[PDB]
Amino acid sequence: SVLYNFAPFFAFKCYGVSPTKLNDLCFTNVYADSFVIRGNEVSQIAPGQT
Amino acid sequence: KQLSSKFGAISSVLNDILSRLDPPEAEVQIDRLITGRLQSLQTYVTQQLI
Repeated sequence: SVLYNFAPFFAFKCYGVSPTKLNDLCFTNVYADSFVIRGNEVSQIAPGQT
Repeated sequence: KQLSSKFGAISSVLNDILSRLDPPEAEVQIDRLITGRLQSLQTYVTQQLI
């Protein structure tokens, strides 16, 4: 809930696990990266794309 | 004869159908073909059993 302070999310589409329910989920050792999308390849960040 | 059936897929071949299609749809097409051939094998072994 603290992640909404900087900017509202634009894409928000998530594959696989549901982003709506995350407080009841348990997991470990997550990876975090950071890069840029110039604007017309937002849908290109998906499996099977070229 | 049922090996050469299309089973609702684009082609009945295996090696050629991998190159022409991307994996996100090739996996679904292969899964459909495998389920159809397994159903045909189930019909064959039921006939053989009776």
